[PDB]
Amino acid sequence: GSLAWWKRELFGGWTHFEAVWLLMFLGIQAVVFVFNPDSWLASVAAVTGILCVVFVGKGKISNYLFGLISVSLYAYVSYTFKLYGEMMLNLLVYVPVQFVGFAMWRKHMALGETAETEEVKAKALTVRQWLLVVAASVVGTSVYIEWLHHLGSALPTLDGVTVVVSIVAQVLMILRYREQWALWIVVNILTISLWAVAWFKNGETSLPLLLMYVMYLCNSVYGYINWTKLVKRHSGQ
Amino acid sequence: GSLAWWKRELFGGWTHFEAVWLLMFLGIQAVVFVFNPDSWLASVAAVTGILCVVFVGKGKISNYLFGLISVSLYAYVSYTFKLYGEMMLNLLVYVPVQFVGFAMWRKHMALGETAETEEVKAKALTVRQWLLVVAASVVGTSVYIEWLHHLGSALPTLDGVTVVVSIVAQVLMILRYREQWALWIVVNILTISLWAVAWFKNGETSLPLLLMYVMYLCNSVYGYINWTKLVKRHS
Amino acid sequence: GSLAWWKRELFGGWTHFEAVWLLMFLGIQAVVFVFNPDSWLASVAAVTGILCVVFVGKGKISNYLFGLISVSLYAYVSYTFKLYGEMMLNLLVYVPVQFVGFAMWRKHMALGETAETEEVKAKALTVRQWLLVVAASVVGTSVYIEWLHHLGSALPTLDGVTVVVSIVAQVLMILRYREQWALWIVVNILTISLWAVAWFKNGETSLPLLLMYVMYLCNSVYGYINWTKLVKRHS
Ligand SMILES: CCCCCCCCO[C@@H]1O[C@H](CO)[C@@H](O)[C@H](O)[C@H]1O
Ligand SMILES: CCCCCCCCO[C@@H]1O[C@H](CO)[C@@H](O)[C@H](O)[C@H]1O
Ligand SMILES: CCCCCCCCO[C@@H]1O[C@H](CO)[C@@H](O)[C@H](O)[C@H]1O
Ligand SMILES: CCCCCCCCO[C@@H]1O[C@H](CO)[C@@H](O)[C@H](O)[C@H]1O
Ligand SMILES: NC(=O)c1ccc[n+]([C@@H]2O[C@H](CO)[C@@H](O)[C@H]2O)c1
Ligand SMILES: NC(=O)c1ccc[n+]([C@@H]2O[C@H](CO)[C@@H](O)[C@H]2O)c1
Ligand SMILES: NC(=O)c1ccc[n+]([C@@H]2O[C@H](CO)[C@@H](O)[C@H]2O)c1
Repeated sequence: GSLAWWKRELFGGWTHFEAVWLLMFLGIQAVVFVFNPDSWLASVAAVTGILCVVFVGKGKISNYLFGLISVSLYAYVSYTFKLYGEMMLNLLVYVPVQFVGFAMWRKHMALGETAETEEVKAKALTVRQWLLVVAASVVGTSVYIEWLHHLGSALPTLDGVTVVVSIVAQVLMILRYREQWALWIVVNILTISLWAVAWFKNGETSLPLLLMYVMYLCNSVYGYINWTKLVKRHSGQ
Repeated sequence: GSLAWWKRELFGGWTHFEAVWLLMFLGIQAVVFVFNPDSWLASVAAVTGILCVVFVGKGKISNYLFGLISVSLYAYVSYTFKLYGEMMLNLLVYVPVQFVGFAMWRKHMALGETAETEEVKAKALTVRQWLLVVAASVVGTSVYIEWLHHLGSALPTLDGVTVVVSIVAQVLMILRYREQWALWIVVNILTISLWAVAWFKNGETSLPLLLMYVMYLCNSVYGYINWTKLVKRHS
Repeated sequence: GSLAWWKRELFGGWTHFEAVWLLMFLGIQAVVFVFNPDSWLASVAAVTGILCVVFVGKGKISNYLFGLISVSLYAYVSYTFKLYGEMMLNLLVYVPVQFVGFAMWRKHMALGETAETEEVKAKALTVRQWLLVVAASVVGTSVYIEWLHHLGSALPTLDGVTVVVSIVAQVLMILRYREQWALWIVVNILTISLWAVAWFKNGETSLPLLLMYVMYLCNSVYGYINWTKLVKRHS
């Protein structure tokens, strides 16, 4: 709510290193758009979105507002490019979940060593707990094939794979589990390919968002690292 | 062969991390198959094989069975995709090698930290030796070019280079040298490229084996890391 | 300089790791060359240039002559493959800078822990400063869109960004800032997109320079790390 609050969330408790990379990420994004003012949409979709995931990596709650903008726009822009896997995913799943996420995260916040901001309390699945979730996804793959037969189905397999994985990832994330980042690393190497092949069928893609997914991949390694530090801050000792 | 053994070898002394990844790798391989049951053959070549390399990372000697399955199936699958460089690599090189490797590793297994299972004893090349190993690889390339002049060759360079690099890594790996992992990281980047071209000449590549190799690269870093730990543990 | 001094410069104060990845970076380049004596030009461009950037990484000064050879041959070669953003960047901007650079670094050398070689004294920007430098990059982009407008521009958006970013990185290098390597990590990822599209239009690319930029990416990460050590040694 508070501007004083907004000041904390946005500027509070970044390391130098986190600051450098975020600023450079917005820079490359600014510089790509000061070349292509025409696709202003996808460039907004990157800037809000780079901020979304960098904030998740930090465990900041105000990621969700950014996410809400970002996934919506992206949903449109991924349609205008005939990436149908990404379009139904962002619109139907990510857009409601932004609020759902804000709900359940909101309940589980905490200070962090500078106390200049609030970080979510991160949890760690066990191997057993994990082996279930992996199976869950393979089960619900057959369920994502049954569904979506309706209206026929026009999902190439790979456009398809990146979609199960993305839902499972999103689900661990709202649930505050560190293992989400292992999944995010796979959804990011996959979506980069999606926008890279899209540049051949038909011979086209959008640079702000293909570039966005490269910055996503980097950050998703940061996320895994930082979320580990986070899981310890709230554990056995 | 002991059953109690295969229990240790297969499930013993994994970190939460290694576990969390090796499972997520197999899951993604599975989700891929629940989409295209059509070529299980490749999906199996991927599943057996992720395990191969994940097990070499660990210094686990049972890596060799998984490899034997993996490389043979792989040799076939790359043959159906006109990657004739790779199919001959697996067939003439890797398939006999699982055996030679198993031979030499077995004499140099050690306990490892939890005593829950055993690891190969890793060694480190020196800068001198490594320079020599690398020098060999260029000298040895003119030999791989003279050979294969015979029986003809549309040896595209990319396919060709990765075949030389792969042979040298394999030799170091059987010989239990850490530095294989450096070479592995490069053969993985090269081979990701082979399957990335295979879908322009022409239009069709295998997904499980494209994915397999992305995962191979991830793991080849863990490999490097983990073998440095192995070198410390055993001298 | 002396023959005693050149022994220190080229062989002085390498970690076993840096040494292994260096000799191998050169090995893999040599091999792509034993396959295609066809254009050694790109190969010499690759070899010096790997040496250039590993040398920048180590904070060594004779990176500069290597850079000089590298950026020339390359600037030419990036012309013969019709990559015009890259050719103008290397010739007009880099060849001057190799000189400016040697001038400036020369003032700020220091020894470093083994007392073998001379490392440059690394500094770091603050977040405040970093904010300017990035915002500067944004202004200077529309200002480089003015400049280029005269006599037209066959500048794809991609090529255009990678020239902006590459200059800003090179300004940071000459001024001796650790933060250069974040930029380089982006230009190296961008320049592999460039030589990847160059393959498609028109149906052509050079392996030694596509490899070299993959080896650049690896080394640009090592760069960031070692320059962090390097800032710490010098307050
Ligand atoms: C969208 C806003 C995020 C961009 C990066 C902002 C980084 C602010 O950096 C700030 O610098 C100060 C040190 O001088 C520290 O006290 C703060 O903890 C730190 O957050
Ligand atoms: C081919 C075998 C694939 C499965 C490997 C992951 C299985 C988990 O592995 C095991 O989990 C236990 C958790 O209590 C640990 O105590 C064991 O040391 C560990 O090896
Ligand atoms: C991209 C590949 C990542 C490899 C990083 C693994 C760490 C290997 O680095 C190792 O560090 C040791 C001391 O710590 C040294 O004794 C070894 O010479 C060196 O190879
Ligand atoms: C670019 C010219 C050669 C590449 C670097 C060669 C690496 C040599 O590295 C050297 O190896 C010796 C180990 O015996 C050490 O004594 C030296 O301190 C070390 O710097
Ligand atoms: N790196 C990622 O893909 C990532 C990481 C953390 C959270 N998310 C969420 O997914 C969507 C973007 O892909 C957003 O809704 C994020 O909240 C993505
Ligand atoms: N990551 C790799 O590419 C890798 C790692 C370790 C061993 N290998 C060998 O290649 C075959 C597996 O496909 C086997 O022979 C491995 O010994 C490859
Ligand atoms: N890895 C890089 O991109 C890098 C790092 C440090 C310096 N440089 C300079 O760019 C050119 C190399 O192609 C040379 O001028 C380098 O000095 C590049």
